[PDB]
This record gives sequence, structure tokens and C-alpha cells, in this order.
Amino acid sequence: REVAMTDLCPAGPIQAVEIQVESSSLADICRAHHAVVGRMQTMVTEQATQGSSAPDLRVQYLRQIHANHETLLREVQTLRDRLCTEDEASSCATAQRLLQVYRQLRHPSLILL
Amino acid sequence: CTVLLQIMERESGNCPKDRYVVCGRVFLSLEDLSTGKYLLTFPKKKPIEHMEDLFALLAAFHKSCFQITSPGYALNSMKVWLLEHMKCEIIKEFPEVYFCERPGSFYGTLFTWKQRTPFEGILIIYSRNQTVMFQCLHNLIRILPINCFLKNLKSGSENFLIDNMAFTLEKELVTLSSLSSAIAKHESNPYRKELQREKKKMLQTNLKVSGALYREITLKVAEVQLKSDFAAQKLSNL
Amino acid sequence: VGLQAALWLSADRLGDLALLLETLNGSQSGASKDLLLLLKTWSPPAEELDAPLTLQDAQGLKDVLLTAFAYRQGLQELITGNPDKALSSLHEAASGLCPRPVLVQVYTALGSCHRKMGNPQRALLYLVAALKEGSAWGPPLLEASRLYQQLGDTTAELESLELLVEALNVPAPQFLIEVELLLPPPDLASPLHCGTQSQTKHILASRCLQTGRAGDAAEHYLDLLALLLDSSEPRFSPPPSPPGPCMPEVFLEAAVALIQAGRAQDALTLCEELLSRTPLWVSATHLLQGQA
Amino acid sequence: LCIQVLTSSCALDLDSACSAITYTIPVDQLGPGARREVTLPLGPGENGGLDLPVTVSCTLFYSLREVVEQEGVCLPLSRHTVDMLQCLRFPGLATRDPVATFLETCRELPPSVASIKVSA
Amino acid sequence: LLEVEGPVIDCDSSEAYANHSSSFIGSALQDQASRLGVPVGILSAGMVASSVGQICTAPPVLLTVEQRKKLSSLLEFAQYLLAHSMFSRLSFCQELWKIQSSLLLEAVWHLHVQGIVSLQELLESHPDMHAVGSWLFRNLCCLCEQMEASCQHADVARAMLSDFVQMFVLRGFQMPQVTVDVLQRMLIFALDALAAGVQEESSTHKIVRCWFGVFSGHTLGSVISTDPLKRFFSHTLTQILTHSPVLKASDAVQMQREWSFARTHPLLTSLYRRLFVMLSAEELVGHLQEVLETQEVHWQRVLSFVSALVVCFPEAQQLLEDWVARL
Repeated sequence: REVAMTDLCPAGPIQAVEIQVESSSLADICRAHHAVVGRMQTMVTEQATQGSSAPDLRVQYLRQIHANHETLLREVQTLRDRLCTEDEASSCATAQRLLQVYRQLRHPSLILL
Repeated sequence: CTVLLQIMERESGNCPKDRYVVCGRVFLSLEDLSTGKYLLTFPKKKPIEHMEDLFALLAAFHKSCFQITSPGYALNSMKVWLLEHMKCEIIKEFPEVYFCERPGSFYGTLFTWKQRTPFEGILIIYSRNQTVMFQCLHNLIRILPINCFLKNLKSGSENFLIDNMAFTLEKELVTLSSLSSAIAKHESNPYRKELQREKKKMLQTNLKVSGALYREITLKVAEVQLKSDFAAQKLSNL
Repeated sequence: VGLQAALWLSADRLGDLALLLETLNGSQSGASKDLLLLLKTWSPPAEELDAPLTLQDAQGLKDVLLTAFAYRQGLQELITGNPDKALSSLHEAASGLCPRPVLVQVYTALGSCHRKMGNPQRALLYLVAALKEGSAWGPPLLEASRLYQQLGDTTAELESLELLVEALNVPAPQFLIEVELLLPPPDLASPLHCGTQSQTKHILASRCLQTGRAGDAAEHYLDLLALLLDSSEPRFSPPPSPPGPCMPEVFLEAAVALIQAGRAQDALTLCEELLSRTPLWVSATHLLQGQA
Repeated sequence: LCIQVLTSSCALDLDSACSAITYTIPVDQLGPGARREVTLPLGPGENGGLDLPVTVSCTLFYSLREVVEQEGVCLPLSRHTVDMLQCLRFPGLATRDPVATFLETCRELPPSVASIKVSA
Repeated sequence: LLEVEGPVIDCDSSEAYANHSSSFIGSALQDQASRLGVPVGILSAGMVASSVGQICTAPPVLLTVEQRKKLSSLLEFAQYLLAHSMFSRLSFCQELWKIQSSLLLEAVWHLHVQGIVSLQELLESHPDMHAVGSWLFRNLCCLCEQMEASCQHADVARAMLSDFVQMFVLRGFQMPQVTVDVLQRMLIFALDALAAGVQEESSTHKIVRCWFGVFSGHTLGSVISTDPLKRFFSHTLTQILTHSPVLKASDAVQMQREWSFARTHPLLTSLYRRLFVMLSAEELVGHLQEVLETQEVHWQRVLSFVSALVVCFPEAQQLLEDWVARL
């Protein structure tokens, strides 16, 4: 799906593309993302050669992302402390928690510029 | 035959270091087997004093790993089920390993039992077929307490997979934070009226960010997305 | 024999029990006057062949008797004051069938043993284990109170009693001889006795008043005395009790704490109310009324 | 030829029942322009469960002895990773683990989404 | 170790200088914890804290020769412990504040930047907030005394001080009462240093100098979004105004000669200039009208402030006369 995202870039976005993967199974989403990110990793290495100079991004955007990330980070870190000291458990509902922190990030994972 | 040990590293994505080692050369013949000397044939060779016999049984045999949780009793039936009902001999050089000497269908079967939080524990069965595994679990669940929740583990224990998942997220979110930190460093990179205007020009806000730096970090991050997708499939089956 | 010994162990006829088991096993086991060797040595005979059904078998009864007897032996040795003989039998309760309420009580009991031996840092581990595994976490907090008293860390002691007060608010069987039948109702002196919210709230306020936080202690006293006097509608709060100090002494302590707080008019009202409701405590009533 | 199919990676708490399967076939009189073909299973024999990515790696081994310290050499031909996108099947365009069920018996939602964005 | 084991350092676990490998010491921790019935994270955290006390004792805020080597080796061991899930963070912070005197601000900054705890997790994990306030105030004062012993040490000291101020202004404007109180304490110390007394440019003037130096928002404003940084400067202005309204004498006329621009201290002048840099003119004038309408005043600061204001901003004499006429 072609998309135009005004507030990634300062002048004009690029008319970017979006791959999307729906399914029942979160496991098959993990696998499909693995795949598609494999591909993009390879093609951006292969096109560091031609050097499409990848325009210069805004800052409000970056800090917006940054706070959204540094809440989830401390959440995960306290979860790990609880696991270390056997305070809560290591059985479950932690699994269902971490697989929502996962899902949080896999939606627009790696917009690529 | 010739025996060839290949080694391939996983960290380095250049596929650089794929070693190999020719570790030997195995001869067999029917004249050798007819004198025993390499066979494993049950009961007369019960008392295992060459450990290669044990590793052969642990390689050939069907392996299944169960987790046991009693949520409302305790778990001390297991050593008893193993030593009395199954009449197991522990191996001396490896005391985590019990060998069944109950002379019927279970003979040969090998267990291990690793206990953790005396409610929880884990059982591993090496059986020669899968009906013997079913038989063993019939006998077990007939002995245990009433609310006990067996669970066959395909890809490791949930306690291990929760750590392997939480590491892979606190690596990734650190990397996605490093993005903004290294960015912020780049973003950083009449007389009184004159000084005021000069310091304004100094503090003219850097609204823009180097794309190529962002790119380096998006690859740095993509490798960690990959690690976590693996770690999540391993835990979302379970 | 399992059933007989369950009756005799619920009714404390251990002299008859051990004699029965000496007769049952070979009388070569004659000088083994201990029970917890005879109960183990006692070996029911069969894998229970294709015979008439039964709700319970001899091993599922023996695994119950051993843990119940080991707990009982351990609590007796503790209260009688031999907390090195406890640990053996109180580990033999947990090294066996143990429903997880029996486990929580074994852990508090072992916190108690180590506190008595002078090992607070070991005792805290067992009380923490009990808090974690249990859904009845009064007695652990109580034992911790006693332990911080033994040390001196009095604000911590008081915080533990506050939590216990919060914990006494919050609240299935089987057609099968369980372990929670062969346990007794706990004595007063045991570490597993915990009173009722009224008694415990007075304990909190007493131990706060001795320590010198009279405002907080008086607040706790009024929040106690309301639960005895204002209560007509809900379930009735139990008496602080006959062994404990009677009503008038409580009014007196309340008025003293209230004076120390600086609420002399409220102390006067309490004393006048007591005199309206109705000795030594009257002379003292006039005394506190004077200091007001 | 030495082919080796390595299942899922990242060594676990519990050593699995099959960390890898390996095939070897002798090459005889291949010559120039010729072509050999081998089909291998990768797919679920147990449980109906295939874990991805799976990497299939071929190599060639030369033996000094056969024409007449341990002696041979390996050489590293290719390495393919099979991922989901090669394993999808679009049918209109043209089961419940047995041990788990065993244990249940003896003892007796939204669509998930992923996306990317890429510079045109 | 006195009760379970009969009558704690890495030497104990590692058994008398056998080796130094991470996995060796980690297995030692696991075994010792198996003996004691404590979980491994608590042992490992308490040991790391004990060893930090040792290191920072063995001979002031910073430490740079060989203490940094010991500490960075210990910290690269702590990261392995964390990655293998054998390091309780909160336990570690608690066992640090138990020590609390042996520790140095450079140590806690290293902890922060190398990712073991963060300054926010430390300061939000001490029971008595006042003790942390005083501890910071002392350490920050000795730092601003430092960063003039060398331009080399000044780099690290300015790095950690800019780090601290970034974290403070970030949290306490977007507990954070700790943060705001630390900043107010710094302001009040500086006001009493300049307005109330003499300095000789020997001690405490260097302190207020370096505080205003980090306060100058080129190092800070780059990273920090200037929505909350604006509120920081506004509350800073108000707190410079309000505090110590002595010399409220309405006959404070001849003291205008002594509040003359050249006589008012150059650091007062510079801070006023910088609060003008990071803000705008007309909003400042309106805000000043409202504040000086609302609440009591220290006239010295306001008079030197207008004295710098009118010449600082580009042609706002008419806009000053405007609210004077309104008043």
C-alpha cells in the first residue's frame, strides 16, 4: 500500500510503501516479519552502494518515538527484576505481557529511509 | 564411513568461518557384530560401566520433555515413582539420570528429573518407542496429585523462554533509544542586543537529523528485530 | 489401621498408637518407642490388586499420617522449648505430602525455631517463603513482629502489625481423609495462633503507646473502640477477651493516649461517658479527668 | 555432496531431539553441462509444526583415498534459507498435537498485524 | 555468612584469588546462593555494591587513575550478570544507599551511562528524600568547585553535570519534587552568594559561575525540547524575584546608583542575558507585569533586571512605558 507520511521528513515524505501482514497466529506474524525484514536488510546494504542519500528527518517525531520507547523499556526492566527475585512468577501473564510489548513495536517496525 | 564434523557460526552474517574436521573413520562388519563388541542388547548388559552405552541410548531413543506443576500440593512423589514403582538405578558418573530396571515394557527407559520450586519440576523420558512414552505417562498421572498439570515442551521451558524473550526486548529497546541519543548529539552538532542576537543564532534549534546515521541505527535495530521474532515464535506457540 | 491411627492421632492416644504399630510390624521393633520410625517402617502390603473400590488406600493414608504427626511433633517440641528437635520433624512435614497450607505453617514454624535459636536472617527467609506461597499470611507477619521486637526495630514491628490488621479482613473439602483433619486447633502459645482484629488492633495500639507515638496509638484506639461499641448492624467483632484487659482499662488507656496527643476535651468526654455507663478505675478516671 | 538442513537455531535450556539432519550423496561422472537433482523433506513429520527459518547448506568433499592427522577436504558451495515467504501457498489464486490431546484426556479474538514502511 | 556458614567479597566466592573469569565468578555466586538459600541476584548486587565501596574508599568527587580501571572492569562484569539474569536492580540501589558515603557522583554517573541503573532509579529508591537532597547539594557544590583544576577533568565534570541537569529539567517539568527542590536550592545558594555578601572570586563564585555555565542552554537546549525548558526558565525567573524580599524600603531610591549596570555583578548580568536568550521579549514584559502585580518583590534584582532588560531587547522602551502607563 502506497502511503505519504508528512511528519517523518521536513519537506515531503517520499510517497513511501507499506507491507502489511494480517493473520490469526502471532507466531506466523513473527515468521513473516522475520522474512520481510531479512529482505529489507539485504537491499539497504546492497543500496548503500548507489547511496540514495536518505533525507534528513524532523525531531519532534524522534522525541515522540523516544518517550514511547523509554516507558516500555523500564516496564520490561522491572519485569526482569521481578523474575530475578521470584516476586511475581515466571509462569504466565508475563508471557502475555511481553507478547503485547512485542505487538506494540511490530506494527510500524522500521520505517526505512 | 568417514565422520565429518561441520561447524557454522551464526553471529557473523558474512558466512565467514565454516570450519570442518574429519574426526575419524568407522569400520563395521558382520564379523564384528557377531562377537558383540559394539551391540547393545538388553538384559544382560544392564550394569553400564562404559558410558558410550549410555550416550548411545540417549541418542537413538525417542526423547520427550514434560513439565509438571502441582499448584495446590507439593512434589515429592517423583523420586519415589522413579526409585520404587519404576525401580531405577541412578548412574554414578551422571546422577541426574535414572535407568529403569522394571522387567516388563518399561525396561531400558531412561528418565531425568530436574526440580525447580518444589511445586514445579521437569521430566525427560528417553523411550524406545512412543507407546512406551504413553505407558509411562499413564502410570505417572495415576500416581500424582489431583490438580497436576503435565505439559509437553516442544522448544524449552517457559521459564527459559521468558528470559530469552525479555532479554531480546531489552536489547531492542536499548537500541531504539540509542537511536534518539546519538541523534540528539548530532542535532547538537546595542552591545547587549548584539550579544542577544549572537546567542539566539547559537541556540537556533536543530529541527533536522542526519539520514545516514538514522540508517546505521535502523540496520543495528533490524538485527535485533530478527532476534526477538525468533524469541517470540518460540513463546507464542507455548 | 490407617483409620484407627487417624482417630488416635486426632484424640492424642500416641501410647496406644505406637503399641499397635509395634504389634503390627515385628516386635523386634520393640525399643523403637519413636512413632516416626514405626510409621515409616509400616509397609502396606500390595499394589492393591483387582479388588472392590475404595475412596482411599493405605499409602494415601500413611502419607497423611506422617506429615500430620511430624507437624504435631514439631510444634510440641517448639512450645516445650527444644527448637533443635523441631527442625528435623518440621522438615519431615514438608518432605512429604503437604497441601500448601500445611507448607505455609511449616515455614512460619521454622521462622519461629530460628528466631528462638538467634538466627533472624535465616528466619526471615522462611517467613518470606510463607508469604509468597500462602493465601493466609497473618501468622508470618505476626512472627515478624515478634522478631523485630527481639531486635529493636520498632517502627518496622509496628508496620508489620499494621499489615497484619489489613490482612485479617481478607478471607474446598474432599471425600477423602485430608491432612487438615488430623491437625489440631492451634494453642494460644504457638506461633500459628493469630487472634481477631480487635485483639490485634489493641496489640498494635498498646505496642505503639509503649513506644511513644501517642497520636497514632490513640487513633488506633478509637478505631478499635468503635468496632466494639458502634457495631450493631454487621457481624459482631470478637471480645479482646477475658484473659486480656477488660473494657474500663481500655477506656483508660484510650484517654491517656488522647491526653498525650493533646485531645483533653475528647478524653473528658470519654471519662464522662464511662461514668454514665457506670473503683480503682474511677479514682483513675478522676485523675485523667484532672490532667485533662 | 554433503547437504545439511539445520532447523531453528539459538541453543535452548533443553537440547532438542534433532538439532540437524544431514544427507550425503556421491557424485559420479557428473561432467560438464550435466545436472543432478535431490529432493529433501523439510516439513512436519511430528506434531504438524514447522519452525522457520530453516537453512539448507550444500558442500563438496574430496577424498584422497578413494582413487587408490585426518585426510580430506571440504569446499563450501551454497547456502539457502527457507523463510515463510517461500512457504506460503495461495490456494484460491490457482493438527492439535497428539501428546497434548493425550494429556488433556487422561487428566479430564482479534487479527494480529505487522507492518513496515519503505522509501519509494 | 556468619549464621549459615561458620565463623562478603569476591575473594570469598572465587576462593582465594584462583582466577578472574566472569563465568567462573558467576558459577561461584550461584553455588554460594545455593548454600545460603538467598536468590542469586541479591548476592550479586550486594557483592558489587561492597566492591564499589572498597574501590571508592581505597585512595573530592571524581576519581581518575586506576579506580576507573577497577570500576569499568567490575561494571563490564555487572553487564554480563544482567544479561544472564543474575542482578536485581532495586536490591542493588538499596545496598548502595546503605553505603551512601563511600560512593562518588562519578561512580553513579558511570552506573547510569554504562546502563546498570539510572540516576532516576537511584534517587527514586532512597527512603529519606531529604538525605538525597543534601547528598546531591554537597556533591554538586564540590563539583562546581572542581572543573577548574584542569581542562581535562573539566570535560568529564561538565559531561556529568550537563547529564544531571538534563535529567532534572526533563523529569521535573514534563519524585520530581526532589528535582525541583534541588534546583531551587541551587538558585537560593547562588542568590545568597551574590546579593548577600562578598566573594573575592576565590570560592563559591566559581560555583555560581559553573552553575550558570551549565544553565546556559546550548549544551542543554539542543537535547531538551523547549516546551518544558521554557517553564523551567520562567519558574527560575519567578524564584529569583520572590526569595528574600528584604530592603522592601519604599525609600530605595539612592540605592539605584549602586544597582547601576556596571556595579551589578557580571554573573547576575550574564544570567539575566541568558534567561533573555532562551525566552522572547514581549512575553517576558507581559509576564513581568503580571508577576510584579501579583506578589511581593526583592527590588535589587528587579531594578538591575530592568537595567539590563531595556538595553538588551531590541527597542522595547515603548513597551516598557506601555505597562508603566497602564500601572
